[PDB]
Amino acid sequence: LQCYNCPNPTADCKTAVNCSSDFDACLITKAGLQVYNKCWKFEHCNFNDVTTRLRENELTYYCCKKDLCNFNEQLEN
Ligand SMILES: *[C@@H]1O[C@H](CO)[C@@H](O[C@@H]2O[C@H](CO)[C@@H](O)[C@H](O)[C@H]2NC(C)=O)[C@H](O)[C@H]1NC(C)=O
Repeated sequence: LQCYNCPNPTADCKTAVNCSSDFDACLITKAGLQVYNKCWKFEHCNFNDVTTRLRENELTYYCCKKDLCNFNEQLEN
């Protein structure tokens, strides 16, 4: 399950990379103008398992089951 992972929440990250094991759902969150592109599990794909791990509250999140599915262009702005 490959997934994108940048060192900062920017809206122009085009670097793909394997997210090791422990990941079955790419995650593309967009809390306003910050785009969080990190790998995530499907069991934790809810409106709380992602707002608690990141320690945040206002934000979005779309899980994907395809290698490199988070490329800034799935749920729209
Ligand atoms: C992530 O690791 C995989 C190893 O599985 C690299 O190779 C991919 O292997 C799968 C099948 O297991 C193929 O379907 C992919 O097309 C392969 N990817 C490539 C680029 O050949 C994969 O390349 C690795 N990704 C990165 C960014 O390193």
